[PDB]
Amino acid sequence: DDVVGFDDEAQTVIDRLGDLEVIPVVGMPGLGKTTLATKIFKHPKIEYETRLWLYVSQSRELYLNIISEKDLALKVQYLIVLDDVWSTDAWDRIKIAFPGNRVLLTTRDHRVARRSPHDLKFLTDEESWILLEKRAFHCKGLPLAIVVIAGALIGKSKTIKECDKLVRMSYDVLPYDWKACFLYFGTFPRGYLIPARKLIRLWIAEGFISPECKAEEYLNELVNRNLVMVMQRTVDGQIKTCRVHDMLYEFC
Ligand SMILES: Nc1ncnc2c1ncn2[C@@H]1O[C@H](COP(=O)(O)OP(=O)(O)O)[C@@H](O)[C@H]1O
Repeated sequence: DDVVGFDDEAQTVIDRLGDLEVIPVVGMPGLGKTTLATKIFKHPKIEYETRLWLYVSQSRELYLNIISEKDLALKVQYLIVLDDVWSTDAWDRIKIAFPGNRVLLTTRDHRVARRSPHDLKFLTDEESWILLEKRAFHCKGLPLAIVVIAGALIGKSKTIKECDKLVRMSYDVLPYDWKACFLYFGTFPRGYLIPARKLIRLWIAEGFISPECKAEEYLNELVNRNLVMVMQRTVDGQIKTCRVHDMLYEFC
């Protein structure tokens, strides 16, 4: 629950939630579409809608994850979130899954206009100050830009720094041992969900070096530097599934 400025923005999409609606959330990458959907998915809706997350991307086999296309269209038979849809043809074939039920949609494409698209707002100058203050201590409205800005120097003046170059600005302050592990996310598909334990054994074999213990600390710091997003946690090993943002992936 570390989200700012989306209290009034989520309610607007909640009032949107007459048998099956689309509800598309349009916005440039890094604006907070996945973050807003998480706030909406976990908003007090126990008495309203069940509730499962289905992450797709630019990549039919995701039907079975809770419990041959004919078998994939019969046993699928509420509110379910679609994380990232890239084209109209991707939704025009997956929609025949399970027809007061709704489906939440977030995407970066305005061409996916299916029924008025709710364009996500930008953080104001005051709400951006709150996000930067809490993400550094604990610029133009883009939350990803505010997130990438990692305070490596805590001096009396930080005016020396007043989206690729912002990633480079946090990339230049990374130690040499962390650069090879951060760029290794380019060897995986765009938006790939990498298991943390598997990624650690891959870093050891690649020569990025007890070794499995400090490799987690390399992953913890990259998350602390706000460069790697943790998707799933647990109680046996904490960080379970992680991924890198699509804008940070273009840099890798
Ligand atoms: N309202 C917000 N408050 C705090 N952090 C945010 C907010 N919106 C986005 N972020 C941060 O930006 C990063 C990437 O945003 P993301 O949800 O991927 O946007 P999109 O879904 O539009 O690509 C996330 O790690 C998240 O922490």
